[PDB]
Amino acid sequence: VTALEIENYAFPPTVKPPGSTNNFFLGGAGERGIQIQDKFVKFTAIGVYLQDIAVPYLAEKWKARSAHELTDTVPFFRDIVTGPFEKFMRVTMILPLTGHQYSEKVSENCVAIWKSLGIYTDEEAKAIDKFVSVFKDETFPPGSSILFTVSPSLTISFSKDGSIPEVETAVIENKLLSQAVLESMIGAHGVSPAAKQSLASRLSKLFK
Ligand SMILES: O=C1C[C@@H](c2ccc(O)cc2)Oc2cc(O)cc(O)c21
Repeated sequence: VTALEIENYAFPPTVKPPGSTNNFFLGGAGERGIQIQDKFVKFTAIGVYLQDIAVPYLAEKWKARSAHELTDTVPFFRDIVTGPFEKFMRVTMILPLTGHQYSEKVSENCVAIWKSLGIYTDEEAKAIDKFVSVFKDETFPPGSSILFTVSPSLTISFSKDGSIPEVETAVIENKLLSQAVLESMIGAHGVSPAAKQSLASRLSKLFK
C-alpha cells in the first residue's frame, strides 16, 4: 500500500513493531480532534497498521462492499479490532500531552465501555492500573509517538519522534485492554472517524 501523511506527520506503508516479527502494512491513518468552544482542536495523528494476514481474513468477510458502506458497518471495524492478527497503532502528538493526560482519557473510555458489556472484572482494573503506571512520568511533545501492539497482549513503546524503537517499554497481558485501546480509536464510538474512513477506503480497495 501507499504511505500517508497526516497533519505534517508521515506514516510509511510498513513498520516493524519492536516486540513482534510479523509484517505490517498501513491500513489507514487519520487525525484525532476534539470540539472546544466552536473550534475543532486537533491533538494527535493516528496510524493503524495491520498484519499482512489481515487482508485475506478481512477479504473473505467484507468483499464487495463500498468504502462508504464499510465505514458505517460496525462489525467491520470490530473485526479489525478483534481479528486473529496483530495490530499496531502509532499515535503521534500534534499538541503536547503528558502521560497522565493521555492515560486518564484512555482509562475512562476503556473502563466505562467495559461496564457497557458487563465484562469489567477486577483483572481489567489491574490492567488499567498497570497501563496508568506505564504512562505516569511520560511527556509527549509535538512529534513524539505512543506505539501500541495488539497481539492475540498489549505492548507499549514510546518514541520522541515518529520512529519505532527496537525495544518496547512494557507489555500488559490482557486481551480486553489491548482491544479497548484500538476500539477507542476506530470503534463505534471511535475518536478518529478519519482513521476509520482511511481504513474503509484502503482495505476495500485492497480486497480488489
Ligand atoms: O490520541 C488520543 C489523544 C488523547 C488526548 C487528547 C487530548 C487530551 O487533552 C488528552 C488526551 O485522547 C485519546 C483517548 C483515547 O482513548 C485514544 C486515543 O488515541 C487518544
